[PDB]
Amino acid sequence: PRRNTLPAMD
Amino acid sequence: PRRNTLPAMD
Amino acid sequence: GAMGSMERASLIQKAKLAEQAERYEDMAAFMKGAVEKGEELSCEERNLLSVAYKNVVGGQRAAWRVLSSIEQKSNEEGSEEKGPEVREYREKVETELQGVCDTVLGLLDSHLIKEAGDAESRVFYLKMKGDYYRYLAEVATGDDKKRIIDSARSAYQEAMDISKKEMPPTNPIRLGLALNFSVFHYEIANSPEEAISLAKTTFDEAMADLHTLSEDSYKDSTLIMQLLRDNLTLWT
Amino acid sequence: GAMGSMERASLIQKAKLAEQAERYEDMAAFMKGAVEKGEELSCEERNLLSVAYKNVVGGQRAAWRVLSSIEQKSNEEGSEEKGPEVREYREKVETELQGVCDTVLGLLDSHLIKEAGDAESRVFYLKMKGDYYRYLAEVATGDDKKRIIDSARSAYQEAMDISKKEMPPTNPIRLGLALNFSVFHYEIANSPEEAISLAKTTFDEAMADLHTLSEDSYKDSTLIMQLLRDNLTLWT
Ligand SMILES: [Mg+2]
Ligand SMILES: [Mg+2]
Ligand SMILES: [Mg+2]
Ligand SMILES: [Mg+2]
Repeated sequence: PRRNTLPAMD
Repeated sequence: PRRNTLPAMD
Repeated sequence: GAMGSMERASLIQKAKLAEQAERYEDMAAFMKGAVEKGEELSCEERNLLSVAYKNVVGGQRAAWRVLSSIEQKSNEEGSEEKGPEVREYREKVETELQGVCDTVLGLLDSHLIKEAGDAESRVFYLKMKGDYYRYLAEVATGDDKKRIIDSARSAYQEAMDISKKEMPPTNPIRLGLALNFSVFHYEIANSPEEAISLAKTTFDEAMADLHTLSEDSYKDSTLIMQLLRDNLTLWT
Repeated sequence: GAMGSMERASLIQKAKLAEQAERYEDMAAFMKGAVEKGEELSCEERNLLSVAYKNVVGGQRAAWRVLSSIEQKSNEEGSEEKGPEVREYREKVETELQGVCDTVLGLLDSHLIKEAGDAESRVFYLKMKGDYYRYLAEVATGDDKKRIIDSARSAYQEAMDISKKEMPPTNPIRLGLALNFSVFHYEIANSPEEAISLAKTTFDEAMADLHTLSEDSYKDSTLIMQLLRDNLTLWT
């Protein structure tokens, strides 16, 4: 489960 | 919910 | 051809890498390059070709349906005029889709089908021919729509005739061909009764042949039988 | 530019159609065409640009990671030699990725950033500059890797300085910038303590400002705060 960056893919 | 044909998309 | 300088084996290797990377446009270009080497395709290579182009055209068809739906709402009464952009962009996606279908049909015609002598390869390629004429038919609106539809029908019919004579009723290629030809009847040929009849006869004849199969063949055939049953449930 | 003959408004209209169709390569080409008209972008147009290229580069990055992983297994001891194909195809995907990053950075440099005077636009574009240098850094292995990393850092740092001075701590652009700069520290700059410190300070300062917000602004800010918290949970 990957860490979050923004924006995210569709 | 669409009817099925083959092959199906990933 | 941009793949003319790459080894056939390397093209197949990279097709498999592209599949794992979900790079289906690359996968299709690699497999086109492999076909253009001129040698016949093995069973696994045929399926790489089919998976690659099905994913490419699947994205295009999904996009075309979204854009077509927007275009149709705009042509309702009370809809605000918004200019030519929706039609233009739908046409752009449609043209690209038609180009992919033409590319696949060109590979089948030069020269996959004429060299395919075994039932498994000939039925596979004729099913593909029916499928990609069917996707052309989904977007066809002009004077050659009837001819496009009849090209799909003719390809499917020859594939059906060979598969009935040369393959057991549980053969996964025979089953997928019948599934797709049934959908052709239902939503292209305006023949829902034929679609239902074909799906039900195909299912019943496969059921009666399952007892001849290994565990792994049983799993392969019953998976597709469930798709036939799902379509029948949707249509009845 | 292939979009030079299309109206700016039509390019934006078709970008929105492409988004609905999940045609993100088209979306990005349309938005590149809109940027090259030379006028500044509105808030909604900036977000169209970002969404389009993020989806394009996201497919490439996912593919590169799959191919990189396969390449690394092949260089383990006991791994069977399979030729240059994995490296070649990884390099092909990498080059295409780098080209997309270079395209975005070129748009920011000619001339989006130099015309961006408001905090919301300048911070947005500098965040984008940091992001696309960061994606270049993810695949960089050579003599300019340190310079690529410092370009990302410098862009993020100027965006942070402006956002701290000119935006409330709950501003969604400020929050997303801090989220991404925190990830930059964690996995590009080898600075996990800085990454954790930034995420926690950003979260805490946003929490203390939520009371000033409308219901809709509260929903926008708390969504991103949850991403910060999720990263902190992963890292601690
Ligand atoms: Mg070549
Ligand atoms: Mg009836
Ligand atoms: Mg033009
Ligand atoms: Mg510590």
